[PDB]
Amino acid sequence: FPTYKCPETFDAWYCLNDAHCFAVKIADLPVYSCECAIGFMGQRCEYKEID
Amino acid sequence: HKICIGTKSRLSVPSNKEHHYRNLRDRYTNCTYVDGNLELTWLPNENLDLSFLDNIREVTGYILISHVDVKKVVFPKLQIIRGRTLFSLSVEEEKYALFVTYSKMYTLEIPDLRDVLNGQVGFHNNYNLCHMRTIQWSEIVSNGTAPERECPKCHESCTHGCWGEGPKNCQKFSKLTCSPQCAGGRCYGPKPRECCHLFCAGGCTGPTQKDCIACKNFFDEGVCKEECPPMRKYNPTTYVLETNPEGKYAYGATCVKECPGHLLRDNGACVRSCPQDKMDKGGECVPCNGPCPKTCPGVTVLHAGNIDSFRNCTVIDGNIRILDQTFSGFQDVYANYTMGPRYIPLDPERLEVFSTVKEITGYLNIEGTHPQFRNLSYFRNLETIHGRQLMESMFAALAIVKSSLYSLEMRNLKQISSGSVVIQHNRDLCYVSNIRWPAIQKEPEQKVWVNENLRADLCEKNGTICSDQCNEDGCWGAGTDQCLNCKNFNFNGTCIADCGYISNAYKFDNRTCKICHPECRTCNGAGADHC
Amino acid sequence: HHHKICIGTKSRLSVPSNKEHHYRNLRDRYTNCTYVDGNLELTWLPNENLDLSFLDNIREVTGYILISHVDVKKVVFPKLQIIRGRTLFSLSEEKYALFVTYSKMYTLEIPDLRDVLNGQVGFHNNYNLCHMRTIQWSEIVSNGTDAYAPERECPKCHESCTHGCWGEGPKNCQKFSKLTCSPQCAGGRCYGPKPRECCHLFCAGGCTGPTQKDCIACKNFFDEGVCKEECPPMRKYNPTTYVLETNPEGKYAYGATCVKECPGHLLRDNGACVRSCPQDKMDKGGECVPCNGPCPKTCPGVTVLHAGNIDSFRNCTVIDGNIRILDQTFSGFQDVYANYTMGPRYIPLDPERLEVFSTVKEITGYLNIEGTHPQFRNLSYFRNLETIHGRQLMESMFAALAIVKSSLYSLEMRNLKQISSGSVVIQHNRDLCYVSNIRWPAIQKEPEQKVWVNENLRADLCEKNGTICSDQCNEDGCWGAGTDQCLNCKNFNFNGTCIADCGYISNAYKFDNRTCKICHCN
Repeated sequence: FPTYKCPETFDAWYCLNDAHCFAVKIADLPVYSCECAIGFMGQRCEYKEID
Repeated sequence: HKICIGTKSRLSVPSNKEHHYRNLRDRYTNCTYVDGNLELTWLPNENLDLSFLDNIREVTGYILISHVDVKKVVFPKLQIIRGRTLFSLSVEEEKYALFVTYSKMYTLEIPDLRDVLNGQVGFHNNYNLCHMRTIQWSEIVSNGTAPERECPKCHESCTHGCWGEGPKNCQKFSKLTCSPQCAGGRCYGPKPRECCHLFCAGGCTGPTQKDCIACKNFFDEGVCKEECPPMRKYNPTTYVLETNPEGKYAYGATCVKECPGHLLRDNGACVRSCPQDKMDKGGECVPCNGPCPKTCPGVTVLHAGNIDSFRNCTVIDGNIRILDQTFSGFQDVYANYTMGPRYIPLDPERLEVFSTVKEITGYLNIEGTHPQFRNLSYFRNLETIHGRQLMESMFAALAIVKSSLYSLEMRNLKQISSGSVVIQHNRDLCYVSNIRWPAIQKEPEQKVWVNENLRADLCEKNGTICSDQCNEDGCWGAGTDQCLNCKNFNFNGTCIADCGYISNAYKFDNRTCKICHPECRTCNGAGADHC
Repeated sequence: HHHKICIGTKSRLSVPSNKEHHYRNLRDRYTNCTYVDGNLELTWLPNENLDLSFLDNIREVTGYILISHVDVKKVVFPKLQIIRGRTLFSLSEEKYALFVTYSKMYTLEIPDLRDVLNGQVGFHNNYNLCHMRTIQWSEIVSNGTDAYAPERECPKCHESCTHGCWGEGPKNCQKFSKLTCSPQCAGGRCYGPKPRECCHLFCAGGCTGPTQKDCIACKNFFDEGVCKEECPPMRKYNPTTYVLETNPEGKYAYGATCVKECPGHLLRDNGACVRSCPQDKMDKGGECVPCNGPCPKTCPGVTVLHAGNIDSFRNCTVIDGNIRILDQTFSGFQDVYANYTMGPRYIPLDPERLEVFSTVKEITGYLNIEGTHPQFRNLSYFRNLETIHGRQLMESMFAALAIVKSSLYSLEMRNLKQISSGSVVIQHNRDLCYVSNIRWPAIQKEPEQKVWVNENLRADLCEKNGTICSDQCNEDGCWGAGTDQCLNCKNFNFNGTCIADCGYISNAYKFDNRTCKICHCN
């Protein structure tokens, strides 16, 4: 399930709160999404998880 | 008939996928009707149970299925997808009510699915998936292959295509199937004049409005209506609006006789907020005589970029969320997913802007962490949180989660109109467990969660425990003003043991002292000569 | 739009003194009309020479059709297809959408009348009338009902004709959107005899295809050709955000019609189109609006002014209705009830009592004055009247202001800045003066509005007689002799009056060449 590095600008600045950026191409389009750090969720990992 | 709230994180996931699975199971099991988008992503291991899907009947937003490798995905009871929120890959391009991609299931069985009300259907780059090419999506969508593995014929049983192997699995038709006299609707037999009322959604069992499966717009009295019974009903014969004794307020897909009361009433509707022509009056969304009080829209996250807007606001329409990134500062992203402008870190001293604030129509959410973000005295003049819009599945009007706060300090907060209090995992926060929140909340049905804050004993030893001058109701901080309710006497919003302590105080009530008229030093009473 | 909208008439079975004026009236009212909002009544046309081509473009009538005492050999509605019968005609108990009495016409031709949505058809005493018995009204009359002999021998219905005819020839064959139909679409109307060939349940009296988009006319609501249960709301409530959003696709409801803009005679109020504003609401720019502060007072109009109802206008700022001032008004007049039964007679009143209208600023209907009394001169009683909206007009010449055979020496209503949507008719006032010299378009809102000013006192005799406009005042005219009475001033206007130069009236600062103002100058 192949995943690639984001453009520098996205890699550095897209994901917040110590998340990691990953990129997929779907239908020849780059989709930049993120792997959230423990306790965060949201698209840019911006929201704190509630128990 | 349980509700559940859909997520909206798209292809993003928790690092821990087992956690992720358990997150979905929690959210969706026993769910009938999902409000929002249901995103079923990153089940990378076959043999995950997937039972939570079993009860879902309606999804208001889009359904997105991505990176799921369970062999067979079944939505046993899903019949309609409203697609009121749609999924996109770039701002230009199709918006999807259903999109499955990069996924390893052998079959996606959504039998019994009748209607996708808005948005398109998409499948991209997912092998082993079958029978989707055999499905007529023209039948399911209003307007808008090469699987490499075998691919079992549909059962002999059924005339068109199928969702999967069963005779249970062939696609049925309620729409394309019936007479042309039914344009705009589904239809319950194939004869012309066997069609269902244009008011409902996803089929119907007969011609009348009591008869469809779901209500397209409003459900009232067990009958679908397109519009709630009007307060003023028009008469076409004599050209006049009459007053309607049968009139009812529109309250999100139901018609109610009186509004919830934490809501406003626009002409025919229970509303969250007045539109630009009009303004709040007691209850009603009345029009502005002359000027319209300028107002302050809530912000999605509070940051150094938007803080200025809140200067001099008495009422915040919307909500206030101060999150970690508020203090740390962050880059913004435009809706194109091009990087926008960077935001300098916010300094808690700048939150003073809210001191003018008296009411919050949405919810207050404080999760931000910072060495100097100690109290919440910026909101010292805030007196009510309306809770017209709540936060998370907890349904919180006031959520304080993992903030750096030590005390609340919100002296004037008298009311939370609707929704719950949730205050958890604030490590040196005090007072919060001794605050009798019910006092503050408008209705006893409203709930409170207070857990994992600085332990009560540990506050006591520090002596951050609240005046003697206040009752069992608790308090927002240590000081005499802080107390929610004075124990004995109240003088100038200060809690005092006995009026006599202050010479300039005279005993106005049984629970009050007022200051003595400039004129004289010590009064018996409340006068210019009286003293 | 709507193509051409007419207003129907309420005056029913009432005989007219002058047959030519009456024909002229009907011709004026109905020509080029496609949709009659009201009742269409053809009464007392006795001349067989009369030309009835004003009926030529009528396609729909919202109320009833009354045809009585019509004597022309053939009466033909070439394009009428629907009678709504929202209001029905019945005598002093059965209720009619179509009622035809005491007429001598040989043939009544409504070749394309597909549907009568409400009320019953009725014929009575039409001795030459023919073919009506060959109709089979059960098809035409919604509800699915049978409805109501000639002196002559009656022409064989055309051979083309499957069942019945409205007259001679094949174009007069009766069409059967309803009875022809396959049982398979019971409770509707098919465009063909086969079982799949029927019509949308919204369709009224026919259609071209199965969709609600192919309806001829509709039972429910007709929005720019399509048919819908309801008209797109102006404000639509959002279930997700709980907010009553404004609707870009919104239209107003005019009857069973759906319009972007509301017709002139109606006010828009809450996405509907009403003739009157509510109690808590103010008329403003054709829209009911909330009135800032308390609402201004209003009283209803009266069909004829007299002692009984004159007091009712005390302190009125707006008159919602019409005002007719008749010889009867002064004379006091013998009342009557519809039954034709005599009513009470009201002591007469004198003109001085007309000072009630002093507070009046607007009349929503028309102002009519045909009263005569030796002391009834000037119309200064209406000296504070500003505007006459022609929301309803008089039956002849579409008159918003009609002063006819009155005993007036002058108008004297300054502040009358606007008659919107009417025509002005001032004729045969023996001693009325000034009216000839007022240029009425100055007061009128649209150049298309007409003025008729004929038969008053000679303008030459008024010169000799002395009574003319002040030497201040442009060519627009004046309402009377005075210095305040002027429509517009040349030479500078100050207060309610006009002076030449702000040098006069001791102090006045000239903050315009055309205006001066008072000092506690420059």
